[PDB]
Amino acid sequence: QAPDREKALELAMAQIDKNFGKGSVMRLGEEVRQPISVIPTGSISLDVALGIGGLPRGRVIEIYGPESSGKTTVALHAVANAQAAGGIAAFIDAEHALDPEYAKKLGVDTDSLLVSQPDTGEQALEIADMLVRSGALDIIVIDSVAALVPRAEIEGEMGSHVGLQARLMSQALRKMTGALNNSGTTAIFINQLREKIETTTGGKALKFYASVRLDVRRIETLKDGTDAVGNRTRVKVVKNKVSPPFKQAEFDILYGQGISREGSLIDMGVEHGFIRKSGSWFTYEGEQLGQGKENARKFLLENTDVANEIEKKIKEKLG
Repeated sequence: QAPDREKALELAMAQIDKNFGKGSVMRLGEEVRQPISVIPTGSISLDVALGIGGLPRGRVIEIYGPESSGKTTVALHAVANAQAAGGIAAFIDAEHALDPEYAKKLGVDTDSLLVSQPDTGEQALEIADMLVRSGALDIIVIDSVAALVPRAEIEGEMGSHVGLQARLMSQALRKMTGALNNSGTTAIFINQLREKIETTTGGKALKFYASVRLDVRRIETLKDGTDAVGNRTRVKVVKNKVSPPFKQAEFDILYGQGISREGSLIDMGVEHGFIRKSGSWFTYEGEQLGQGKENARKFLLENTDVANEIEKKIKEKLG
């Protein structure tokens, strides 16, 4: 028909959102929505890529990717912010491999950070559930969906049987997915890659209960002239029930320092022209920044004023 077509796709599409909620049907192209809620991943890049400006609070988040790629650094950052704004974070640890030292250099108030170390993965989700039911937490993160062996396996007895990881998880995901929505506490899960670049670990559930899934994967070993300053991380938002999916952004995770704010201002500041590069010479309207990416950061690092002007500006150019 003559926008009769468009007019009942709209009717159709509309009821879908009604019947199954909003994220059900989207156009890779619309700008839709904007909650005054959202935790900043700490990368204007990743944020603008998430559409809403950060990890959507209330919904559940899964960050997966190969070892030594970023995941934690992100979540640790994600925690750091939601914390810097009055909220308290709880870290359910089953990988026994955290480093307050790093976390702190990122922004985390470890001191006020709740750390838990379950014995069985079945007890870990309970502690992450009742903890989230008090409605005191803002951001909560289970480190390693893959490290939640069931009370069984860790004991031998009960069962060469099996559906337990993916069960012990679905059990708690459905149960916990509910509260998160009510409580408004965003939950992060660091998952893995057993090879990958896999298909679940016990996933199936998390793959569906999750409202945003990030495919963190290290792309290039950042050179520092000397030997190394960090890494170039690429993140593919492969599922985004809150804004459109399939976007992606990159950032620099400098060793012992974390995701670089300044560095991301450059990248954006140029891909959005607010910063003209004159051939290794990055210049901000008139006055030049510096001579060399890290030369330009150095500058943005010590000059909050301008740097913010760009951050502010880059945001103004999008929202």
